[PDB]
Amino acid sequence: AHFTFQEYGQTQKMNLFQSVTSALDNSLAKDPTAVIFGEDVAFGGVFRCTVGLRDKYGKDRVFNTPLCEQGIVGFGIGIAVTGATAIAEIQFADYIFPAFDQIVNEAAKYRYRSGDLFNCGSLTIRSPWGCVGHGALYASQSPEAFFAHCPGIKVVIPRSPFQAKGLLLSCIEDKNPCIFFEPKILYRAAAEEVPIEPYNIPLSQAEVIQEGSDVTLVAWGTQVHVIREVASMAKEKLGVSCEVIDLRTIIPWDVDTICKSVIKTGRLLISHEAPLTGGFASEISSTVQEECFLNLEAPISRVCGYDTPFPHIFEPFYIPDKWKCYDALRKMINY
Amino acid sequence: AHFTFQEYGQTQKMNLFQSVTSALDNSLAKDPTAVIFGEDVAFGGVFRCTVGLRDKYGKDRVFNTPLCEQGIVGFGIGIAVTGATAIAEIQFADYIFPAFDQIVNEAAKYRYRSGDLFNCGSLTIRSPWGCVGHGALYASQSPEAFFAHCPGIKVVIPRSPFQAKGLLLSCIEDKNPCIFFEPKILYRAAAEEVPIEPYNIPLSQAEVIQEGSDVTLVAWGTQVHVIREVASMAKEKLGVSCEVIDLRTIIPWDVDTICKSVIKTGRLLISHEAPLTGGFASEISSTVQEECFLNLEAPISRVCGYDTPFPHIFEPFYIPDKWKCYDALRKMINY
Amino acid sequence: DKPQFPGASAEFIDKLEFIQPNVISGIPIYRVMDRQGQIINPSEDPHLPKEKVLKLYKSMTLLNTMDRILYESQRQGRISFYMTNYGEEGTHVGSAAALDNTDLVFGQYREAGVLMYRDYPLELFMAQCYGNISDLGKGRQMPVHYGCKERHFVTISSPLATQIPQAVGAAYAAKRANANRVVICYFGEGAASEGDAHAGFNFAATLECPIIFFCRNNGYAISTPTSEQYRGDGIAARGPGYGIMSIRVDGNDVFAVYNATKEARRRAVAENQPFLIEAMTYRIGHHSTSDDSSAYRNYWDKQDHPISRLRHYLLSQGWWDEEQEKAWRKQSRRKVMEAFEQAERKPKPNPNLLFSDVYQEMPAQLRKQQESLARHLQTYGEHYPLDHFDK
Amino acid sequence: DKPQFPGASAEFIDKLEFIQPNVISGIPIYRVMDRQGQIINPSEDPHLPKEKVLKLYKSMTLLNTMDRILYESQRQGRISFYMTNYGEEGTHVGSAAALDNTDLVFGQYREAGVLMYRDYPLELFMAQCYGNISDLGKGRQMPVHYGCKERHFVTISSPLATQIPQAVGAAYAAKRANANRVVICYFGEGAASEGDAHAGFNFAATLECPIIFFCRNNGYAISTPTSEQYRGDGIAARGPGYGIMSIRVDGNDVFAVYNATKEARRRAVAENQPFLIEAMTYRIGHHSTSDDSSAYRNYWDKQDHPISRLRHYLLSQGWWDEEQEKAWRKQSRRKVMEAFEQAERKPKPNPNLLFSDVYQEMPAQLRKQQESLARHLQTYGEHYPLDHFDK
Ligand SMILES: Cc1ncc(C[n+]2csc(CCOP(=O)(O)OP(=O)(O)O)c2C)c(N)n1
Ligand SMILES: Cc1ncc(C[n+]2csc(CCOP(=O)(O)OP(=O)(O)O)c2C)c(N)n1
Ligand SMILES: [K+]
Ligand SMILES: [K+]
Ligand SMILES: [K+]
Ligand SMILES: [K+]
Ligand SMILES: [Mn+2]
Ligand SMILES: [Mn+2]
Repeated sequence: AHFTFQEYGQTQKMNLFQSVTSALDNSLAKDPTAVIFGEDVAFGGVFRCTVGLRDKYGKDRVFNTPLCEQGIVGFGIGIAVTGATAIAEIQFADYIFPAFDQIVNEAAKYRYRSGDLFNCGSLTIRSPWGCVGHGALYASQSPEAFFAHCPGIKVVIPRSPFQAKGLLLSCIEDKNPCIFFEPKILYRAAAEEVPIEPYNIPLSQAEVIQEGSDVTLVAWGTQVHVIREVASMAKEKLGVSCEVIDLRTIIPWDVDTICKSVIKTGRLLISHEAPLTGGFASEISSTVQEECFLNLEAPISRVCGYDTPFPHIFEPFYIPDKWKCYDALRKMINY
Repeated sequence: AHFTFQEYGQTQKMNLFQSVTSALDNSLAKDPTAVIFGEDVAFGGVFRCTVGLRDKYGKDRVFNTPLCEQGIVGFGIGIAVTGATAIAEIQFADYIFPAFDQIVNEAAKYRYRSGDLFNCGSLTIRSPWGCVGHGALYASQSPEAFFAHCPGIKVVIPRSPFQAKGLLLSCIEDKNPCIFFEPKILYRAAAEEVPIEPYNIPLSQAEVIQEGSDVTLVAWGTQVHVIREVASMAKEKLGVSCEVIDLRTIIPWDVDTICKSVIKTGRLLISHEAPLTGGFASEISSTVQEECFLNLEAPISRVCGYDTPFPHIFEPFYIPDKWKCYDALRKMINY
Repeated sequence: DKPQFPGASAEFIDKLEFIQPNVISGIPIYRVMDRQGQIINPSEDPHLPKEKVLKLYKSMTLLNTMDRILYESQRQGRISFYMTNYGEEGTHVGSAAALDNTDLVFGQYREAGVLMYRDYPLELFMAQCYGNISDLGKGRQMPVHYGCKERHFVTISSPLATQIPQAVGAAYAAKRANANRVVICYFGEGAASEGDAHAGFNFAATLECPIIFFCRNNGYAISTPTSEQYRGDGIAARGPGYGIMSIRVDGNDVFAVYNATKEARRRAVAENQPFLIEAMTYRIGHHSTSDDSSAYRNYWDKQDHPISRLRHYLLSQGWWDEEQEKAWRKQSRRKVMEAFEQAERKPKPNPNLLFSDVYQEMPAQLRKQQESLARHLQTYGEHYPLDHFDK
Repeated sequence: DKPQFPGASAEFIDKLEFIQPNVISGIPIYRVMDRQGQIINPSEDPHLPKEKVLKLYKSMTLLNTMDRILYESQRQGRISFYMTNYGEEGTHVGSAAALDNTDLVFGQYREAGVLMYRDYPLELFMAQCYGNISDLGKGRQMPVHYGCKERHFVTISSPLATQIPQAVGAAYAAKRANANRVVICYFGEGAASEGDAHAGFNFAATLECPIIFFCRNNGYAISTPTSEQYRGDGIAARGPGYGIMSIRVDGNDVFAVYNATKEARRRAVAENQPFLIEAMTYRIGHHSTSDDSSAYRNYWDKQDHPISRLRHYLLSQGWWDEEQEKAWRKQSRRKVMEAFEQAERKPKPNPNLLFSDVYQEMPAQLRKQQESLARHLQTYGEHYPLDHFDK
C-alpha cells in the first residue's frame, strides 16, 4: 500500500465506487433526460460503478454501446447537443485517446465555433484513472495533462468517496463538457461517510486540507494521500509545518488558492503520478513563479513519475512515493 | 505579414515546400525501402511538397491512402515494424488527433513495451503546422505540447528552408518515431540557399542565432522570426542586448543550451503561438526556474496565444505578435 | 446438425467457398427522370405540386448564382476561402424537400442547398463568409461553416466525419423524447473512410436510431479518385454489413433523391431504424478555392446536370419558359449582389468576442487575458486594424 | 441509357427498392468434421499426416494445461493477471498450422496457441507472466502480453484493434520486398467495432496487401453479447463491403480452420489480396481473472469442444488411446510444473531496465532520472523490495 486513506443530512459508509453509483443514481432520479452508456455498463460495469442502475431506470437509460471509444464520445456529444444529459464511460483512462479528436476538436470547441448556437455542455465523460500496483502501460495512466492544453473542457479528479460524489454531481450539472477521472485504486479501498441525497462541491476550487507555514504541498487524486503522510513525516522528523492542498480541478484551475498559499509559505512542492515532462505540475510551477517571484525562497519542486511508459514489474520504483516526496521536501527546506 | 524572414556543396534557392521535396527526394534516392504516403500526396500534395516524386520513384513508393488518419499512422507503424522507412503525411496538424491513440499508446511505446524485440523507429510523420492568417480553428493549430507529454516520440519544428531540410533528413534517419511540423505559412514565403545534396542538422539541439547579454528569448517555428525582430526593437529602443534562441526540437529538448544562456543573461522570455495553459513554454519555464533559480533576476515571461480556440476574423488580435512580445520584454527588463 | 453459435444465424456448409464481392455489377442506381427531364416510370412519379417544384428549381439556381459570386470574391481576396456546390445542387434540395422542417440536419460543408431550401437569408450566408457583425457565429470559423439553430442545421466543422456518430446520438435522444423527428447526416465518399463513419453506422443499427445517413459520392476526395478510396461496391454496399437498409440513387435527379429520402424518413421514424442513401453525382467545380482540380483529372455540366434536368422537366409541364428564366436570372443576381454589398460594408465583430463562449461562463483566468489585450490595445492600438472592428 | 458515375459500376433501376441485409440466413458456416470427429465430405478432408495432427492435439491440450495452472496462480496472487484460451484452442493451432513459419503474426491476447504451435518455450510464457529476468520483454507489460522476434509474433499490446492497420502496413512492406510472405492478424468480434478495424480493412483492399484478417467471434466482448455489438450478419458480412474475399468457419473444427487459412494464405500471397476469415466459437472461460462471467450469462465445453473433437478424430484413425491420453496428461503437467517453479524462483530484472528502450538511445535528461533513482535507493533503499530484483 503506497498510501493510506483517511451538514448534508443522512450519510452512509461508501467506498469510492459506491459513491459514484450514488451520484449517478441521484442524477437519473432528478433528470429524466439523463442516460448512462459505454462498454459493459449494463451489468454494472467492470468496476461496479453502475450496479443496479439499469434495473432501476430502464434499459433505454443505462445501456451498452459497441466497443468503440471515438463512437462513445461522438454519440455522447450528439445526445448533449439536443440538451439531454449524457454520461459516457470510457473503461480505462488509458483508452480515452481514440476519442481524443472528438474531445479536443469537437466537444471543447462546440460552443465557441457556433457562436453559442449549439453546445454539448450537458456531456460528462467518467473514466477510471491512475496506477493500481500492477496495471503496467495501459491500466495505469494519468492523462490529465494531455487535456489541460485544451480550451473548452473541464478536467476534475477527486481524492475520496465524499469528494467524488460531490465533484461528479457538479460535473454532470455544469454547462460545459466535463471529464471526471476516478482513481481506480480507491474504488474499493477508500471508504467513508457519504450523504445519500445529492450535494455539490464546486469546480475550479482547490481545497486546503491542512494549514501550514513552511511549505505548500500540492497534488490531486490518490497522490493527495501521499503528501498528507509526507506532511506528517516532515513535522515529526524536521519540525516542518506543511500546508497540504488538493487541486481537485485540473482546468480551469484554482490559481488564487495556490498562490495565496505560496505567498505565505514561500516554498512549493507539486507532486503527480504522471510523467514529469509536460505534466500539469509544469503549468502550476511556471504560473506560481510568475505570481509569487518575490516570495519564493527556493526553486519550485516537482516530484513526478519518470519520463517513461508506466511499467509492470517496476511500478514500486516508478511512482513518486512518500520517500521520494519527502527527500525533495527535505532538500528544498534546506535550500 | 506578422513576421519578416531572413560548407555543404552546391546550393540552390528554395522556399520551405521545395526544401521538403528535396529532403524527401534525397531520402528515397538513398533508401530503397523508403515510401511516402497519405491523403493526396500522389499528385504532389495540397502544399506541393511531393511534386514529381511519384513520377521519379514509382507509384508503389509515393501513393495516396484512403481518407483516414488513424489508418495512415497505424499503416506507417506497420511498415516501420518490418524495418522499412515510412514517411506518413497528415494533411494539417489540426487533423492529427484521430491518430493520437496510434501515436501515444502505440508508436511511442513500441520499443519499450517489447523489450526492443520490435520497434517502429523508421517512422516519420510530417504535417503542416501553425497559423496562416485566416485558417481559423482547424487550419492553424500548433499541437506540439500535446505530444511533449509523451515519452517515446520526438517532435521537431524548423524555422526555415535550410533548417527544414536538415532537420527532416535527421528525423527520417533517426531510430525513433518522429513528428516533423512544417510551418505552413513559410512554405512559399521563406526562400533561401539550400544544399541540393543531403546533410543533417542534429535533433535535441537548440540554436543560438544571435548572442546577447541582457535577456534570453526562446521560440520555434515562425515565431523565431518574431523574436528576432523583437530583439532588434529592444536594441533600438531600449539599448537591450537580446540572445535569440531557436529551440528546434520540442522533445527531447536541449535543456543545457537554454540554461547556459539564462545563467548568463539572467532573464528569460519564451514565446509560442499555441495557447498558454499547458503549452510547452510551461515545461521550459519551470525547468529553467529549477536549474537557474539563483541567476534569475525577474519572473520568467511567457507570451503565448490566448486560452481559446484559434479564431478566423480575430486572428490579428490572437497571435503573440512582436508588439506583445516587446511589451512583456519591456516590463521584464524593468522588473 | 444445426449451428449453435451466438454470434451468427446461419446453416453449415460442407464445401470451402469464399464470398465474392459484387463490384462490376453493383447496387443499381435509382432514377426517376432521364437526362432530358422525362419521367421514366409513371408509378414512381412523386407528383409534387408546381409551387414546390419551382421552389426546388429556384433554390438550386439561387445557390448557383451565390456560388459564382462568392467564388469570384474569394479569387479577389475579398473573402479568405470558399467551396462551391456545382453538380450537387440536386442532392441538397431534393433531400431537404423530403424532410420535415424540424428534422435536425448534420452536414460536411457541401450542403448549403439544404439551408437555402430552408430559407436561410442571403445576408447570413454572407455574414458568415465575411465574418461580420451580423454573423451569429461571431466570425470565429472559416467561410462556409454555416449553422442555424432556428432552421435545425448544426454548425459545420472542418474535421471530416465527426458529425456522423454525433448525429446518431442526436437521433437516439430524439427517439427517447418521442418526437416525430428524424435526424439526417450528410458526408462525402472520402469522409466515409474515417473511423467515425464506422462508429456512427454501427451505433445507429445496434442502438436503433431514427437516422438517415446521406452520402454524396462525387468520385473524388480532393485529388483522390474513388479507385484509391475503397474497393468495394461504393458506400451503399457497406450498409447491409451493419444491418442497415440501403439504396443508391442518381444524385442529379431531384425526384429520385426526393423519393428515396421521403421513404427513408417515413420508415426511419416509425421503425426507429437507420437508412443509408448513397447519391451518385459528380463534382463539377474545384474542390475549393485552394485547389486547381485540373491537375488530377464538361460531360457532367452540359449533359447530366441537376439544374438543367429539372429545367427540361418544368418546360414539358408548361411551368417555366425562356422569359421566366431570364427574369429569374436577373432577380437572383440582384438579390445576391444586394446581400453581397451590404455584407462587405459591415464592420467585423468586437475583438472581445474572441474570448466568450469558450466555456458558457468566462473563467477568471480567461477574463484576465481579455483585460490583458484591452490594455495592450490601449497602448499599441495604432498597430492593429481597429477601425474595421465593432466597438 | 447507361450510368456514368465514377464512384460505382452499376445499371439504373426504375423502381424504388431498399437493399435488405440477410441476417436470419447469414453466410454459412464451413465445417469439415462433425461433433463426433467424423469427416463430413471426403473431398474436404485435408489428409494431414499423423505427426502433424498429433502436434495439433498436443499443442492444444498443452496450452490448456498451462492455462489451468496459470489461472490458479493468478487466483493465489502469484501473478497479477491472466487470460485463458478455453474453447478457442482450435482456432489457434488450426490457423497456425496453415501458415509458413516465417509469416508474421499480429494478435490481440487470446492467441497464445499460435506461439505454442510455434514451439515457444514454456519458460518464456512464464517469464513474461512473472516479469522475471528471463523475460525478453524485461517485465514491462502486464501478463500474457507475449512477443517473439524469432517466431515472428509481434508483441501484444492492450489497446484493442490497433494491430489491424499495423498488420496491413507490414503486409504492404512484405509485398514490396517480394518475399513469399503473408501477414496474419487476429482480433475478436468486439475489437472489430473499433475505428481501426475499418481503417485496416479498407487500406488492405485499396492498397492490395497480402494479409489474412482472422476474427474469433466468440459471442461476447467481456459482458456484452453480440446483439449489442453489431446488427449485421456478423463480421464475415462486412468483408465484401470493402471488396474483401470472405468466409465463415466453425472455430471448433481445426480442420475447417486449417483449410480456410491454408487457402487464404495461398491466394493472399499470389494475388496480393486480403482475405477475411471469421471463426465462430464460444468463450468457455471467464473473460479474464478480473471477470466473473457468471454475472451476464456447459454446452460448449462438453458437447462442442475443439480438443474433444480432435480427440475423437484421432481415436477413429487408431492414432490415440486412453493410455496415451493419460501419459500425455501426466507429461504435460510435469513439463508445465517444471517451468512454473523455475519461473517463480527467478529474481525480477534490474530496476535500471525501467529506463532503457524508451528511445533507442537514452536521452541525457532520462539518464539523469535514472541517476536520481540510484541515489534515492542508496539512501532509502531499505523501503523498497530490492532483494527481489536483479543487480
Ligand atoms: C480528419 C480530416 N482529414 C483531412 C481533412 C482535409 N480535407 C478537407 S475536404 C477533404 C476531401 C473530403 O472528400 P469528400 O468526403 O469525398 O467530400 P467532397 O469534398 O468530395 O464533397 C479532405 C481530405 C479534414 N478536413 N479533416
Ligand atoms: C481501446 C480499448 N478499449 C477497451 C478495452 C478493454 N477491453 C479489454 S478486452 C475487451 C473485450 C474485447 O472483446 P473481443 O474483441 O470480442 O475479444 P475476446 O476477449 O472475446 O476474445 C475490452 C472492451 C481495451 N483493451 N482497449
Ligand atoms: K457537463
Ligand atoms: K524516424
Ligand atoms: K465535421
Ligand atoms: K493491440
Ligand atoms: Mn467526394
Ligand atoms: Mn469476443
